[PDB]
Amino acid sequence: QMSFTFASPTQVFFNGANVRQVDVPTLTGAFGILAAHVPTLQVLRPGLVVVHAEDGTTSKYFVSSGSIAVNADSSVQLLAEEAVTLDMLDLGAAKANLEKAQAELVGTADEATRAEIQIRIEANEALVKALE
Amino acid sequence: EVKLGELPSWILMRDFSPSGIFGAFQRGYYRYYNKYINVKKGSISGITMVLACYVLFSYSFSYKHLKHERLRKY
Amino acid sequence: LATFWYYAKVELVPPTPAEIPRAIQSLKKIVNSAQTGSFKQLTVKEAVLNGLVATEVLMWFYVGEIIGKRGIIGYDV
Amino acid sequence: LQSIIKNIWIPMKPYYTKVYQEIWIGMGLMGFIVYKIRAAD
Amino acid sequence: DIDTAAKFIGAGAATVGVAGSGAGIGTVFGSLIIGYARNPSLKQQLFSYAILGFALSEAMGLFCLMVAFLILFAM
Amino acid sequence: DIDTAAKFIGAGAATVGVAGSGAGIGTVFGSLIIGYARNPSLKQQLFSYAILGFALSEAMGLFCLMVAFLILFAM
Amino acid sequence: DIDTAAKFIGAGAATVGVAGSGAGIGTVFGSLIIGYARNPSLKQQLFSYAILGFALSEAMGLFCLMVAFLILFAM
Amino acid sequence: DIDTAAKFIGAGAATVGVAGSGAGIGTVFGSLIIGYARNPSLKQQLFSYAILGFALSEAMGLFCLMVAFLILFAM
Amino acid sequence: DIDTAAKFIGAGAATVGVAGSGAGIGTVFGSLIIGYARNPSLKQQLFSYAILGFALSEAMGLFCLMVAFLILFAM
Amino acid sequence: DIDTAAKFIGAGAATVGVAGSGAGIGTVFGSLIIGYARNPSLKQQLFSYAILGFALSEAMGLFCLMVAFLILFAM
Amino acid sequence: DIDTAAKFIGAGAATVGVAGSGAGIGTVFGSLIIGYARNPSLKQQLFSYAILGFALSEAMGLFCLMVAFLILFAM
Amino acid sequence: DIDTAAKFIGAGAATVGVAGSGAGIGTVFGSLIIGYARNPSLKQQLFSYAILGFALSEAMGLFCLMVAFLILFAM
Amino acid sequence: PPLPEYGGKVRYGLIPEEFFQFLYPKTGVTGPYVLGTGLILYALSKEIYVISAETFTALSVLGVMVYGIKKYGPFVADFADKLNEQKLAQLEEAK
Amino acid sequence: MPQLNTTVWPTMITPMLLTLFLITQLKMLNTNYHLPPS
Amino acid sequence: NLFASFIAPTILGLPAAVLIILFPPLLIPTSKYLINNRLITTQQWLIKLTSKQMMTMHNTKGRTWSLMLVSLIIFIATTNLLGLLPHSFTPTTQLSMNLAMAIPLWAGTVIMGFRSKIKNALAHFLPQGTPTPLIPMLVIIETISLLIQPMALAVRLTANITAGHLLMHLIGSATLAMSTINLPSTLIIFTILILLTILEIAVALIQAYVFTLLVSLYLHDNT
Amino acid sequence: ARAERELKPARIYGLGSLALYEKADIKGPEDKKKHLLIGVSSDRGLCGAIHSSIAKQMKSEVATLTAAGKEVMLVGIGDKIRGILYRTHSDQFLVAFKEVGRKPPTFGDASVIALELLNSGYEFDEGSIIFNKFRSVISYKTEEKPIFSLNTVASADSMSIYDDIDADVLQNYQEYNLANIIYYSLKESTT
Amino acid sequence: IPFDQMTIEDLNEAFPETKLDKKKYPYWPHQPIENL
Amino acid sequence: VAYWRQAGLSYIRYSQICAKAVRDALKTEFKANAEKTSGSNVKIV
Amino acid sequence: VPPVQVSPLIKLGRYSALFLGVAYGATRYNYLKPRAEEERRIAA
Repeated sequence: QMSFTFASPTQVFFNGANVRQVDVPTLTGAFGILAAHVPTLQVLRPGLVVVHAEDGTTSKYFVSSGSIAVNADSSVQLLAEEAVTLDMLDLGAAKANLEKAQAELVGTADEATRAEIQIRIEANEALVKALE
Repeated sequence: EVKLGELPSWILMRDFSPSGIFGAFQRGYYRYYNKYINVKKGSISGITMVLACYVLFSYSFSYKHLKHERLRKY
Repeated sequence: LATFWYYAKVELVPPTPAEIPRAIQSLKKIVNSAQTGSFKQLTVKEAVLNGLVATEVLMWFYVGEIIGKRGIIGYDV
Repeated sequence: LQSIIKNIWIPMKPYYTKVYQEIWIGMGLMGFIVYKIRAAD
Repeated sequence: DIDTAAKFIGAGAATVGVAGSGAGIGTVFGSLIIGYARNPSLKQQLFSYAILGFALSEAMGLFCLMVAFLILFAM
Repeated sequence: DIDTAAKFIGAGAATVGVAGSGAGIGTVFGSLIIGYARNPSLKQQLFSYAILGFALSEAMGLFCLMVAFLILFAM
Repeated sequence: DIDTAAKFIGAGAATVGVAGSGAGIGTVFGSLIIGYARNPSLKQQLFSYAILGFALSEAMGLFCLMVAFLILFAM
Repeated sequence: DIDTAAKFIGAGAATVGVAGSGAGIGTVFGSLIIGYARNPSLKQQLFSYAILGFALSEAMGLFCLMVAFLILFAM
Repeated sequence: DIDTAAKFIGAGAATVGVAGSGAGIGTVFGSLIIGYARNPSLKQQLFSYAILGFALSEAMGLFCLMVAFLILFAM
Repeated sequence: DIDTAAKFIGAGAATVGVAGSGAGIGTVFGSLIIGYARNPSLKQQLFSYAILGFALSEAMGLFCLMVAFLILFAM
Repeated sequence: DIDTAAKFIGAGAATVGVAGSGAGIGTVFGSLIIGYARNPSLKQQLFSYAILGFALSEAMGLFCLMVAFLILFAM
Repeated sequence: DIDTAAKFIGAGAATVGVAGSGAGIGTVFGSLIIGYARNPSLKQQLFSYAILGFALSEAMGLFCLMVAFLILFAM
Repeated sequence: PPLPEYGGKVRYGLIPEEFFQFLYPKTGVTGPYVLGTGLILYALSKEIYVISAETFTALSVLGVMVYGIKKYGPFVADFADKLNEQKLAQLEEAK
Repeated sequence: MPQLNTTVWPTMITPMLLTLFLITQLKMLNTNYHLPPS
Repeated sequence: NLFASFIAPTILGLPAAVLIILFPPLLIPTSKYLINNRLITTQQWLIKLTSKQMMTMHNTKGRTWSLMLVSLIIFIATTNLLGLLPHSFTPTTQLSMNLAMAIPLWAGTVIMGFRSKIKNALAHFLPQGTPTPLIPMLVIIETISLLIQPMALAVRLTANITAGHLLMHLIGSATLAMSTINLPSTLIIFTILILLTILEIAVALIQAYVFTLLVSLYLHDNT
Repeated sequence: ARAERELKPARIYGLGSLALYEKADIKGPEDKKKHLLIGVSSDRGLCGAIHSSIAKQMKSEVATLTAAGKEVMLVGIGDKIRGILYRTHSDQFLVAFKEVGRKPPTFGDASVIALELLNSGYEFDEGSIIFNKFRSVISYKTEEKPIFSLNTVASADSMSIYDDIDADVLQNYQEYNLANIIYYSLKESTT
Repeated sequence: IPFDQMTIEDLNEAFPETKLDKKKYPYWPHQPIENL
Repeated sequence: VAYWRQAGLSYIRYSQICAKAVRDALKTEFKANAEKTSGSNVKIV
Repeated sequence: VPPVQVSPLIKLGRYSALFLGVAYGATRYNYLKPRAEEERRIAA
């Protein structure tokens, strides 16, 4: 019943597909969407996205940001700015960038650049935790 | 072993020492374990029998309290 | 279901009036062994076997007792 | 005194000497409490 | 006699303890209502959990009832 | 007599136990309100559940009432 | 006399049971607040349900009150 | 005398019933906080509703108080 | 004397009623915590309201305390 | 005797304290419903926590029961 | 004597009132858990409010305890 | 004697006060469920707060228990 | 040393086939069964096995155990076997 | 309450200490989990 | 009469409680083999799962208690399960054994937290962001909480197992008294008894796990 | 050429972005004054009737909006449209852009344009984007998509059925959809 | 030796990598819990 | 209201930072191509 | 499995002891009934 549409500016992972459950890391917490879910629209934060197909297999991607919209007709549109499959990433670079961002944080003093640093820190933390 | 012998001097022939009874109990434990538990494709009966003997041993010492709830009087 | 009776007709049957001689023969054999004291040759395996069939007939006496008092759990009175 | 201290005390040494030390102090406390209880009964 | 009297009193007292099971079932189903209104595709599994919760909550309440009878009839 | 007296006392005590049903219905309805405000298209299915919850919650409370009568009239 | 005495005691006891209706009101009129804050369009549709819930919740509480009078005046 | 004694006892018992109003006011003034934190532009209607809820919740509690006086002074 | 005795009993009973104010403050703040975690820029109204709720909730509880003294000292 | 009498009374009183465990299990198994309805892929980790909460909540209630027996049988 | 007797009774009664603080502290932390799960960045600010709420909630409960001692030792 | 009798009565009464800890622990372990279902990546920090809340909530309840013993054994 | 591939052939999970095959020559096939029923009748008749609440708790726990076995016996058995075969395959692949 | 019969308390304390701290821990120490091969 | 199942069992005058307490470990055989029978396979799998679930949260100092805690969670569990057998004596129903399991463990944990870590150990008596006018009370609170913890442990185990067993026994007695009266009512009460037995199996496992988890959380708090 | 290949996923993505405003049926407010007008073109000439069509549509819309008294501001994505419109429309102008057309447009460009449109201090109550919807190698059509502000989506009645919605989530979603629609226009105007 | 009659010690003899580091982790399970 | 919104950022900036952080954590086999397909060339005037 | 005919001595012992048990049960029933009712009456 659920028509799923997972997309990126350059790639279409799903299009009108019929899956059973999609977990998303909304900025207001994580939640899972199945058929007939209550209509909502949300914006994402860096995190995993697990798509469960009817056959019982799970496809795990990682999205940096974007939007999710589940509609009255059980039609889900998930548009991610940078959606990468998990195998395209590495743990060492994530940990190193996390350390660099933490160092810049303890070094920085201005509010806006501190917020930018903290955002990068959160992205890298979600990275290292999603990888392993 | 017993089930083969028919002599009462066998009773005195056994080792009725702490090490002797310890070894007899260990031998029985290993015989049971190797016939019923220590086999691949084993069953649950190898444990249910021990649990049954345990329930029996429990009812044993519980009889002294359970004989006061007798239905009849004779 | 029915195989129980299929076996009972063989082994759960009142003894026929023709086979009591063989029974008293087994009894006289056992009492002879008791007289001579030759039961010591009986290895304890068969001795336990005989004790178990003895407890069997004793259980038969007790089920007769409970059917004779018209009560299962002790004496109703 | 053989195969006892070979199978009972050899493996348990690193735990009985360094790990469970405060456990032994607590055991002393528990024994003292149980003795004080069984005393005033 | 004062014995039967206090038996009645303690029976009523132990009976008071069913308010907990009452309030418990309220939350178990109220939250079931909310959870179904959120993700209706999981109605069956939620209803399962619901029963489980209820089956425990009222259980505790029933316990009190036994004590009541344990005081009123067993004593 | 002390018997009728303690009957009255235990009756009031057992009657106390209806507070649980009161609170239970309150939460069940409160949560029905919330759930309908979230997914009004599920109003009917939710309302059904609501009744069910209520039908159990107050039920427990009613139980206490029986004990009250069980003490006040049946004894 | 001990009869009137225990009548007073049981009356107070049965009166205790109104706490359930009190807490019921809080949840209903609290969940009504939340539900209206979420979908103010259905303001009227919800307020209806609210009353219904209240009309039942306090009802149960009122029941206790009857028992109180049933003990204090009817007996 | 035992009459005044049980009057005091029943008065305290009936006074117990204010816990319901306490918890009730609590949920309402809490859910009001949440609802305002959600849709602050709706503070007017919510606060109104809040009072209404409170005005009923504590009301039930006050009822118990009357019974207390109804036992302590009117009797 | 039985009079002072039942005064003590009724005082303790009326004192029981503070549990409602306790649970009230709990939600009044619990929900304040949640509401601030949602919309922190509105801490002003979220807190003001909090106090208001508290100022009423515990108030009801305090009422019980008066009855306690009203029984223990005023009588 | 008055001793056994007050033993019965105190036993019922201590038994009252199970309402807390009742309401506790309801919240634990209800919030479990909600949390599963939100993130069903965490059903396992949530159910675990649920049990833990329950295993503590009812525990406290059981404590009261001991006191009951501690008054009714141990004394 | 009946005086010490009713002192014990009123002490237990006044002790009952700690259930409110129990439920109160519980909600203050349950809501702290939720609020932190929402906006973990404010963890420090949230914890502060939590303590404040707790510091008041249990406070009310403690009050009851004083009355208990005020009846058991001061009288 | 009436002294031991009222000791039993007050012990049961003080034991009643554990319902608050029961309901409290349930809230901390229910809101923990919800908060984990919302932001599972904080499982560790949330479970910490949970314990803290529990460690206080039941604490208050345990206080009542002391009074019980303080009446039953220390007196 | 390798392990034998089967156990001891217990009947009803309580009695091994050794007892039945040993009683078979003298009293046939229904001999052990009539021994069991005679013993149980004499036990619950001479008040050896008194009947109380423990009897019904025993019936309940025995029913729960038998249902649990008959339901989740194949699962745990083949799960242990799957663990062993997985370890064995992983080992042989490392050879 | 038999739990309060403080006469038979050491009979419960001693074998528990012998079982929980010596026997069971020795049976655990024999349960070893080797590292996986290459 | 009613508590005849919690009295220290004696057979022929000997304190048979010793054998009942020593028996549980006899159900956990061990083997030096690499591939062994089904029993040891499943039991090693269960011990692995339990160790992973319990010890993961701890640092390098806490994990040294692994052998302890796992052993604990095994012993209790087995005992509790063995308690559900008919006519059995459950040694966890005794306050003695639970106290002797709780006071040593919690006491050693607080002691190891006080020997080292003494500054933070005394600091844990106060949460981080506590305001000033409330500093004193929230110390007296935490002291009594820390002092009641071992009691709470032992009683939470005892009270639970004892009540479970007593209640199963009482419902069994009800079934007995309903045998000669309405048979459908007998079947209903028997079904209630079966559901209660399942609940009691669950509560046995859960109480074992909760005792273990609370001791482990104290250890983590002092390591 | 390659743009016809990179359009299919981009078309799917942009239409999936807009599918919400299509399903919930947001109608936009017809009573407000502040209007933003983005036109998409390139920096290169010799396109034919592309920049002319964009400029004609922008001029006609500016005329019909100012006739109703609505203060319009213009944004030109591409130097061609800014050059064509700067003389006759200079007062009505907020931001322009360059370096479009030489390289295929990417989401980074759309994000930059969205940034500079938000960091401009011009709270537009409504907006519209005008591009050249590509139909076939011979046929294109100057199309125009709407762009709603926060208050439009928030105050819409049909938006009540959507869940966990507050001003913050709607703000973030609005910004992301602005970027998405700019990207969609950029990928359509390069064909 | 086939792997069904092999002792953990014989396995450690055949693959010295499978041996547990009784020096870095002297206490059970002689290895970090995550790799368990 | 997240922290960066209090700081004055916008979800476009948040998304840019997050996408950049995910692109940097890419293995060098994909990093150059991914940075190419998502690089910005537009310039404000 | 083919049945086995039990030795005649065991069958004769079985049925004999069975009949003796019926007789003994009847005799002890009739013997205990009077004293049973007498003690039941004398208890009150």
